[PDB]
Amino acid sequence: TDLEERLRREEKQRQELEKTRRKLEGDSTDLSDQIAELQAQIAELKMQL
Amino acid sequence: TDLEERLRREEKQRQELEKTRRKLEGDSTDLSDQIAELQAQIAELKMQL
Amino acid sequence: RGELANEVKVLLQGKGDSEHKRKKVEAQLQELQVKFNEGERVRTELADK
Amino acid sequence: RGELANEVKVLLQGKGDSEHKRKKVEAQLQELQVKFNEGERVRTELADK
Amino acid sequence: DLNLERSHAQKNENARQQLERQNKELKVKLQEMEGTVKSKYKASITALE
Amino acid sequence: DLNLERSHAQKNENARQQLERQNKELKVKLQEMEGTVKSKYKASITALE
Repeated sequence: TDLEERLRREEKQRQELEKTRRKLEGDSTDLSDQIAELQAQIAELKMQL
Repeated sequence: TDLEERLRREEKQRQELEKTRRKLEGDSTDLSDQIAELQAQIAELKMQL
Repeated sequence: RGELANEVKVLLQGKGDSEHKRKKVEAQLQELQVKFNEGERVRTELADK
Repeated sequence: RGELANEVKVLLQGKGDSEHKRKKVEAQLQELQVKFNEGERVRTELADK
Repeated sequence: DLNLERSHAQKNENARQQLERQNKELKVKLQEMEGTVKSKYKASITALE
Repeated sequence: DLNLERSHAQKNENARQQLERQNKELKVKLQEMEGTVKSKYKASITALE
């Protein structure tokens, strides 16, 4: 019974980390796509310039 | 006995999530900072144009 | 030159649209691949019991 | 005219190669999606057991 | 306190990243403002002379 | 883990002072140089006209 209560404590800490990890995963993947778009825009401006 | 591994498994999830979050956090900083320098470089092409 | 340049716009713009969808599909595959292990890990934990 | 005729030969080949790569990537994504949905359903069913 | 400390540390990283991102844009702006002013005025001075 | 978060945050605190000093010097440098170069150039062009 005490182990079940203590076991739930780790679940709360994992939930707080999952929200931060999930947010970083989606943001990290979105940041990678922005680099490709920014690189393509630089080529269009550099070629025209 | 399962609680010993179950409780320890939950603790390992926090370490695993923290390791992935710490790695993504440090990688996101370098990736996010690179987007700033990349976007700033576009201003040079636009300003020079 | 105008006719040849116009033919490149339909191919250049078309290729960019396909590349954009490929990047989004590739990003979703990495997220689903990493998330796939999460479902299996959680399933293995419940299945282990 | 010389620079436009050379870029057309390279852009036409890039579209074909990228199209085939997207089809192969989409095939593995569909299989992973089915496994992900099965894991969630099996995970909930395992909890009842 | 650890979760609260991470919030302050995470917030400091965002503020620190903003300073680093602004520094890159500031250097690009100063480097472009000097050229746009030294060039637009140098050519105009030659015409008046 | 708490010591690492405080140690990493403390290490970045010293770097924030250097970034803040550079931001004030960069903003004041671009504003003073722009207002001075543009003022002296506009007055010279007005006298020539």
